[PDB]
Amino acid sequence: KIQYNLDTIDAEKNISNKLKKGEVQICKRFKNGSIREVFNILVEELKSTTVVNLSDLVELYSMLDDEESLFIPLRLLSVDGNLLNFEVKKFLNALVWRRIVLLNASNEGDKLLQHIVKRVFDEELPKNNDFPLPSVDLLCDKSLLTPEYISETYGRFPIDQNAIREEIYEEISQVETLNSDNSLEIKLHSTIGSVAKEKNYTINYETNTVEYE
Repeated sequence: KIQYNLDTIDAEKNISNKLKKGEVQICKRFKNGSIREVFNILVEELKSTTVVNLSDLVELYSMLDDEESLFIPLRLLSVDGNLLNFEVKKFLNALVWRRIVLLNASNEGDKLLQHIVKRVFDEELPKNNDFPLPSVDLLCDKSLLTPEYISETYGRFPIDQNAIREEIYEEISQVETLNSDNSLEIKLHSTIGSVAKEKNYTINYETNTVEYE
C-alpha cells in the first residue's frame, strides 16, 4: 500500500525548506547516539528524490523542537492516517505525544501543550475524523515496542535497532516519572477539557476520543 499522498508530499516540502533555511532544529534530547543517526538518515531521505513515507516523515517531525513541527504530525496522522496500518498509527501517535509531553516539560506553565491542543481544535481535526486524545496509558505503553515493530520500522537503517528500542524505552520511563501523583493525567485532562469546554465538540470518555457536535 503506497504510503504517501499529496498531503504528505506538501508536508515533506515544507520541512525540507525549513531545514535548509535553518528554521527548525533537532531537539537537544536527540542530538547524539543512535537516535541522532535516525534523524540524520531521515534528513537525507528528505533531500533525496524519493518521496518520504508518512511513517518516516512523522518520525522526523517528532524530533524537532518547535510547536508547529510537533503539531504537523498529529494533523498528518489524523488526516492521512489511512496510509498506515492501525498498529503503526497507534505507535506513532504515542511517539509524537510523548515527545510533545517531554518538550512541554522543559518549561513551567504548560504553554507548548496548551498551544498544540488549541491547534488541534482550531484546525478542526476532530471534525474530519474522530481524534484520538493522548492518555497516560497510551504514552507509557512499553508493550508497543515489539520486536516486529522495531525490525520493520528501523531494520533498514544502518543503526543498532536495540539502541533505538532502548532510547524509546527511556522516553517512556521519563514520561512515567512525570506522572508521579497522576500529575500528567491531570494536566492532560485539564488542558483538553479547558480548550474543549465551549467548543463544538464532545469528549467521548468511553473511547477517550474527541467528536464533532
